Formats: sequence, C-alpha cells, structure tokens
Amino acid sequence: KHNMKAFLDELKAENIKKFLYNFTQIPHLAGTEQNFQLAKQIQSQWKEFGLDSVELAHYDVLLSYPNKTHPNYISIINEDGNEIFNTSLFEPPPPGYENVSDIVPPFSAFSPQGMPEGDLVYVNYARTEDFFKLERDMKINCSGKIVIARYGKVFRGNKVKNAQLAGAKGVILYSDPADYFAPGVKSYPDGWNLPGGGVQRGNILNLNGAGDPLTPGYPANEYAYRRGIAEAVGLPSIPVHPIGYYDAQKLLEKMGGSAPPDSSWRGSLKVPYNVGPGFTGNFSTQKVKMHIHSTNEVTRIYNVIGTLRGAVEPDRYVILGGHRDSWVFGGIDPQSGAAVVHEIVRSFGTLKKEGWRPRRTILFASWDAEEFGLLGSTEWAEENSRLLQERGVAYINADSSIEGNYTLRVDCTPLMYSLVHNLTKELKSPDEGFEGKSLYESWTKKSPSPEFSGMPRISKLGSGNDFEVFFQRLGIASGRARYTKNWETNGYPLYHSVYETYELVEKFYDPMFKYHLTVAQVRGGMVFELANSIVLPFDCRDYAVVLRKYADKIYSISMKHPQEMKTYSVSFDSLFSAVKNFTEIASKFSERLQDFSNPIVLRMMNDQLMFLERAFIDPLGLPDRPFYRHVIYAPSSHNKYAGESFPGIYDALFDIESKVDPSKAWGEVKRQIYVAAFTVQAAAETLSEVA
Ligand SMILES: *[C@@H]1O[C@H](CO)[C@@H](O[C@@H]2O[C@H](CO)[C@@H](O[C@@H]3O[C@H](CO)[C@@H](O)[C@H](O[C@H]4O[C@H](CO)[C@@H](O)[C@H](O)[C@@H]4O)[C@@H]3O)[C@H](O)[C@H]2NC(C)=O)[C@H](O)[C@H]1NC(C)=O
Ligand SMILES: CC[C@@H](C)[C@H](NC(=O)c1ccc(F)cc1)C(=O)N[C@@H](COP(=O)(O)N[C@@H](CCC(=O)O)C(=O)O)C(=O)O
Ligand SMILES: *[C@@H]1O[C@H](CO)[C@@H](O[C@@H]2O[C@H](CO)[C@@H](O)[C@H](O)[C@H]2NC(C)=O)[C@H](O)[C@H]1NC(C)=O
Ligand SMILES: *[C@@H]1O[C@H](CO)[C@@H](O[C@@H]2O[C@H](CO)[C@@H](O)[C@H](O)[C@H]2NC(C)=O)[C@H](O)[C@H]1NC(C)=O
Ligand SMILES: *[C@@H]1O[C@H](CO)[C@@H](O[C@@H]2O[C@H](CO)[C@@H](O)[C@H](O)[C@H]2NC(C)=O)[C@H](O)[C@H]1NC(C)=O
Ligand SMILES: *[C@@H]1O[C@H](CO)[C@@H](O)[C@H](O)[C@H]1NC(C)=O
Ligand SMILES: *[C@@H]1O[C@H](CO)[C@@H](O)[C@H](O)[C@H]1NC(C)=O
Ligand SMILES: *[C@@H]1O[C@H](CO)[C@@H](O)[C@H](O)[C@H]1NC(C)=O
Ligand SMILES: [Ca+2]
Ligand SMILES: [Cl-]
Ligand SMILES: [Zn+2]
Ligand SMILES: [Zn+2]
Repeated sequence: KHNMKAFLDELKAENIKKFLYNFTQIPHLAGTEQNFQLAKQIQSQWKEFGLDSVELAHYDVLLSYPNKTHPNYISIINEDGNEIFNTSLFEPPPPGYENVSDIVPPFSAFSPQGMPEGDLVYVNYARTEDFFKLERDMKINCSGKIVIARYGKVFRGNKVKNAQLAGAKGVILYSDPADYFAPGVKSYPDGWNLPGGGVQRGNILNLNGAGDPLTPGYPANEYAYRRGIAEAVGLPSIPVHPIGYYDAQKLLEKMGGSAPPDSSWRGSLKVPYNVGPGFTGNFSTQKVKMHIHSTNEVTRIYNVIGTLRGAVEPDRYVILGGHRDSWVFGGIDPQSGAAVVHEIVRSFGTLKKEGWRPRRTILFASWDAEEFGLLGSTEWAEENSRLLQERGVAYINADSSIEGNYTLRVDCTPLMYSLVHNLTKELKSPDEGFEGKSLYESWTKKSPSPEFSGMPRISKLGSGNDFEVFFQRLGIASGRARYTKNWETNGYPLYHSVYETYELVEKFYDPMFKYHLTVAQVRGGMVFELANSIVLPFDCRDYAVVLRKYADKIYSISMKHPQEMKTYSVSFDSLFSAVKNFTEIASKFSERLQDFSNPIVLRMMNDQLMFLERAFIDPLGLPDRPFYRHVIYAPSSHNKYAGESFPGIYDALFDIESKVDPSKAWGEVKRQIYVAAFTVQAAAETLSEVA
C-alpha cells in the first residue's frame, strides 16, 4: 500500500545524519562558488531520487561581503589617536577546521562603509521600549553617539533602525552571556555554549518583505531595471558590526554616565552596565572608533526547484521549501532543515518509483540567499506570483529542524491547526519518558496551550524566514515545525557562529537523529496530507476562534483610552460583527463540506478552502509596508521575528498617547478598524454558497 504510513516509514534517521554531514563540511555562503556547487549537487540528487523535473532558478541580487584585504574592526582610541584596543578579526576556528578556507569573518551584512569615532551609549537590547526609557525617562540623547546593544529579544535589523532613528552614528552588536551562555554547560567544543571569541553574523536590513533591495515587486532577472543604491530598499544609514563578549567586556568596562535604570538592563559580564554616554573620569577622553569596509555587490544566487507532478490536480501546488545558504557551516541553520528536506524528497521519490503519484503537485525548494533577506524565495515568488496565487494550496517551511531537544514547536495559520493535531496523534513521541506515547501527548504535556486544556501551544507565524513572501504577501496557507528547548529553564547559543557545525549537532543536540526524524515526519506528513487528501485538510472554524481572540485583544488595547474612544466615537462593533458572521458562515460551510460523488462541488469546495487564506490579503498593503498585505497577521513593526495580529489597528494604537494630533491618530485607528472588519466579512463571504 502507498499511503502516508508507507511514506513515513521510508524516512530514516541515519539518512538525515549522512546528509547533514555532507552539507556541513565547507561553508556555503550565498553567492559563493561552494554554494553554487551544492545547488548543482542537490539538483542532481533530487533527479536521481525520482522527481519529474529539477531546475535551477537564478537571480542577480544585492549581497554584501567584507573586504578580504581591508578587515572590519572596532577600536578604543586615545586622545593622540593611538588605537589601544582592537576587536578580533576572526573567530578562533574550532578543532579540525583551523585550515578550512573561505570562512567569512564576523560582519553585519549590508552595513555601509565608514569610520565613525565617538562616545558610547549602552542601549540594552535596542528595542523600541529601551529607546523610550533612554530618551523619555532618562533624558539620554543618542544623537551623534555610537550605540552598543546586546543581541537578543528582537531581530537585529529592528535594533539598527531604532538606533538610526535615535540619531546614532554607529551600532555595535554583541552577544551577552546572559542571553547566549546557559549556566552549567561548557563552551564549544566541550558543550553547546558560546565562547567569548564567538560572534553572531547576520544581516541588518529592514526590507519589510521587499526581497532584493534593488528590484522590489519584480524578479531580479537578466533584464531587470535596478534602483540606484540611494533608492534601494531597507539599507541601514550607519555602520554596524558584531563582536563577542570578550571584546564587549573591554568596550563596556570603562563606561560612565548614568547607572543602568534597573536589573533588566544588566547582563552577566563583570561590568556595571552604565548607559553612558562615554567612559568614566580617567578615560573620559578616549573614544570608540569603528572601521567598516564591507561592500554591497550584485551577485548571482541559485534556487533549486523540484517538481513531483500531481496525478489528479497537477495545477494545485503544495510547496516544501527551506534555505541552503549559510553564514559558515550551517550545522543547524539551515542544514539540519535541508537534510530533512533531502530525506523527504528521497522518500516521496521511492513511492514514485513504485508507480505512486500524489493527488496534487508537490514543489520542493532549496532557497538561496535567505540569510541576506529572504532573497531567493522572494525573487522566485515575484517571478511566479500569478501561478502561486491562483494555484498555491500551502507552503511548509523547512529551515533548522532543531534548536533544542525538549519538545515540538509549531507556528502556522489556524487553517492548519486540526491537521497538525491529527497528524501528531499518529506519530510516535521521541521523548524520554514517553516511549509508546504519541507526539501529541508529549508535546501537549511539555508545551500546553495557554487557553485550552489537553491541547498544545501553536504560535502565529512571524517572519524572518522563507515563508514570508508566501504567507504575508501572497496569502498562501503556511506552516512550520521544529524541535525546541524548554524556555522556562533557560534561541541557541552558537547561532550564526563558526562553531555551529555538524559536531555540535551530533555530539550535543541529537546524537541518534531521532528529533530530526520526528521533524521529518511532521513536515513530510503535513505535505503528504495537503497534497493527497481528497478534501483539503483545512478547518475554517479554527480561524473563526482565533479571530475572536484577536478581536478581544485589540479591543482591550484600545480600551486603555476610554476618554478618547468617547471623544472620537471609536467603535469595534463592526469588527466583532464581522467575526460573528465569519463564525456563523464557517460553521455552515463546514456542514456542507461534510454533507456534500461530485468532483465539481468538491473542487469548488477545495477552491473555497484554498482561497480562504487568500481572502485576508488587501491589495493596497499595510501602511508604508506594501509587501505586507495580510490584514490578520504581519511581522511586528518592532521585531520582524514576532507575528502581530490585526497589525494595521495595532500599529495605529501603538504609543498613541504620544501623538501630537489625537484627532488624526484616532481617525486612523477607526480607518484600520473599518479595513479589518471589511476584510474579515469579505473573507467570510468567500465561504458562503457561491450562487
Ligand atoms: C454581519 O452580517 C449581517 C447579516 O446577517 C449584516 O447585517 C447587515 O447590516 C447592515 C448594516 O447594519 C444592514 O444595513 C441596513 O440595511 C437597511 C436596508 O436593508 C437600511 O435601511 C439601513 O440603513 C438605515 O439605517 C441606518 C442605521 O440606523 C442609517 O445609517 C441609514 O441612514 C438608514 O436609515 C442599513 O443600511 C443590512 O440590512 C444587514 N443585512 C441583513 C440583515 O441581511 C452585517 O452587516 C454583517 N457585518 C459586517 C461587518 O458586514
Ligand atoms: C536564534 C535561534 C534560531 C532558531 C532563530 N531565532 C529566534 O527564534 C529568535 C527570536 C528572537 C531573537 F532575538 C533571536 C532569535 C530562528 O528560528 N530565527 C528565525 C531566523 O532564522 P534565520 O537566521 O534563518 N533568518 C535570517 C534572515 C531573516 C531576514 O532577513 O528576514 C536571520 O534571522 O538573520 C527563524 O528561524 O525564523
Ligand atoms: C556529498 O555527497 C555527494 C553525493 O554523493 C558527493 O558528490 C559526489 O562525489 C563523488 C566522488 O567525488 C563523485 O563521483 C560524484 O559525481 C558526486 N556526485 C554528485 C555531485 O551528485 C560529495 O563528494 C559529498 N561531499 C562531501 C563533503 O562528503
Ligand atoms: C590596532 O590596529 C591598528 C591597525 O593595524 C594598529 O595601529 C597601527 O600600527 C601600525 C604599526 O605600529 C602603524 O604603522 C599604523 O599607523 C597604525 N594604524 C592606525 C590606523 O593607527 C594598532 O597598533 C593596533 N592596536 C593594538 C593595541 O593592537
Ligand atoms: C481531524 O480528525 C477529526 C477526527 O477524526 C476529524 O473530524 C471528523 O471528520 C469526519 C470526516 O468528515 C467527521 O465525520 C467527524 O464527525 C469528525 N469528527 C469530529 C469533528 O470530532 C477532522 O476532520 C480531522 N481534521 C482534518 C482532517 O483537518
Ligand atoms: C578592498 O580594500 C581596499 C580599500 O580601498 C582596495 O584596495 C580594494 O578596492 C577594496 N575592495 C573593494 C572595495 O571591493
Ligand atoms: C539631541 O542632540 C542634538 C544636539 O547635537 C540636538 O540637535 C537634538 O535636538 C537633541 N534632542 C533632544 C531631545 O535633546
Ligand atoms: C538534551 O537533553 C538533555 C536532557 O534534558 C538536556 O540536559 C540537554 O541540555 C539537551 N541538549 C541541548 C543542546 O539542549
Ligand atoms: Ca525583486
Ligand atoms: Cl522552519
Ligand atoms: Zn535559516
Ligand atoms: Zn540564519
């Protein structure tokens, strides 16, 4: 029999392990020859695995690299201009990799060039609320200062935008052991903790979903007309550089000016965490100087696209995608996901060789340049947007399979909640103490839902990964699943460092590759069901439940301002009405879906299921973010990684007590309530009888 069990049983932990090892021996930085060679290898193997067609789709996009002969570094400089302390030029390479070439040194991708010299201000995590505290409460002025911020809590691009808007002239990012060193575990190579010389690479763009900075809206193909650099999307205006905590200690230890305002501003280093500006009395004339010489360069990137043509509905696409490019070895990010995809393709191909085909078409993708701003997935979706929005059933992401070994973590559209519950009840838990129990049971025990007993936590989709264009721009139902850590006893310390290797995973995270296998079963099982179930496995009623929860939430934010709501007649009545209607219509649609031999009624109904996520797209986009078009979910304006619900209303309400023209500010709240109520009602109406 060719069924989901046959698919799942064919997956092997040992294969995943072999693929991970194969993908992590050399760096695969976007735009480099090594990553093109890997793309060609994957294309060749997916063909031998049995896919119908496997092509490379290439684009020429803006990337960023350090200058090999003019290294980036930061100094403390004395009044004579002697550089008395220099940060490191590279991370000490791990055992047995000290002779590996082409390890990119730590840098912040897309930093402009410069050599700004100034007094430091310490800004905690450089969050919106951290800058509010400095500027509003502490009266500290960042204008013309070099800001030093600890990584953590929010996407680093948002930190840089926040620093830039505060008037900073440069930003130094560092990893504090409070956020990247778990008490009682040793530093790599003896444990999974970050050494003091370890440094997190990463881009600092604010693209808001645009893709390649030079071609927003359109694929960066051979004849593309590119913006000039000055009009490019999302580039920072000030130099930025990341350092480890050995170097951070040397920069912070001399800091003077005001004390930290409270303990939430103190990390774990033996320094006072003074905010500044500048250094204490004896060192008051020393300054900090950055030296950044990285260059932005249009560079070719390559996605691998594999197709397994559907037997019955070949014009319906279920997509499994994850990136291939890495900062260095990519032992977790992304190759622990890419090895899983590879094994999933292998299993589907085994079934195909025996005469099986899925009902719908399955597309498999190995995306390039994800680390430089989701560039590969976004350009390809821009090229294929018409096919995707008329034919795209679902997108399942497949980046890092593990960031811990504790329990499952799922982020998805509500349309997939029932699918995920049902699938995980049929899978075996890999956890110690749950042998013979279902993954649903272990997951539910370890990560209970905050609102429903006997159910697991499932989070919103945020952003910062390759599902963004499919979900937030095009409105295709999207999901992701990975193994995670237990937050309450404690993402991973060695993220984006040279120390993230095959050995890290094999020694400290998943020696038996059983968590990888469980993740392969969840991702692959989701894809199987989406591509094969007669009726698409989406339950519209789960969207109705969450819509009410988000409506309650946004109403409760607004209700902190009862006087203004009276003055400006701010009512949420239309939004609750739309949600009530969605609930009623979804319930009726569900009855018909179960009560309807008619392939036209079925496909009509499958089309209503597929276009339901699509109905939440507003073609005008959110304010000043034209590529975030989903009205229910957008990446938080303060942290790209986090999802925000009813983002247009949320952002209109945010910090509203500070706006100088309240009439105008509350008018825009009302406008966003109208947009949201209308979109919910329009989405509901796509589920009504069609004529
Ligand atoms: C949720 O679904 C319900 C349907 O079950 C839907 O109800 C509709 O509400 C609208 C807006 O309230 C109703 O509009 C009315 O329509 C009549 C004609 O049928 C008009 O005469 C009304 O206008 C008069 O009264 C207004 C209010 O006092 C005045 O402002 C106006 O100047 C007129 O004097 C009014 O337009 C509509 O009839 C119902 N439809 C039904 C019951 O079928 C509701 O709108 C849905 N929610 C959302 C958010 O869409
Ligand atoms: C660091 C541990 C990781 C498993 C990680 N991080 C977080 O969950 C997280 C949350 C808050 C935070 F401040 C840092 C990390 C995580 O999953 N991050 C995101 C980002 O993954 P990626 O590194 O592949 N994406 C790139 C590029 C993102 C973009 O350009 O939009 C990046 O974040 O630099 C994700 O997987 O969706
Ligand atoms: C990763 O695995 C691939 C595929 O098995 C290896 O590439 C093959 O290498 C052999 C021996 O050099 C060649 O004869 C094949 O033609 C290659 N096949 C391809 C590219 O499809 C590759 O050597 C492995 N890499 C590492 C680091 O182990
Ligand atoms: C930090 O690095 C800088 C740059 O390499 C060093 O300063 C240079 O020292 C050389 C040799 O003494 C001089 O010829 C250059 O003129 C200096 N360059 C600059 C830009 O000042 C500096 O010595 C290093 N500091 C420490 C403590 O190692
Ligand atoms: C998840 O599984 C449940 C339990 O089997 C499914 O709900 C059943 O669906 C069948 C087939 O239409 C109905 O006859 C039953 O009445 C349903 N039982 C319930 C709601 O308790 C549900 O459809 C599955 N979800 C999917 C496939 O997305
Ligand atoms: C790198 O280093 C120096 C800086 O001027 C120069 O010789 C070379 O052009 C630079 N490479 C670039 C800017 O791409
Ligand atoms: C902060 O610094 C500069 C002084 O160079 C000034 O122009 C700016 O208005 C100041 N802002 C505040 C809020 O003090
Ligand atoms: C793996 O699981 C064990 C048992 O809970 C835990 O002590 C260890 O910290 C885990 N490893 C990682 C990398 O989280
Ligand atoms: Ca583009
Ligand atoms: Cl993922
Ligand atoms: Zn990744
Ligand atoms: Zn990454």
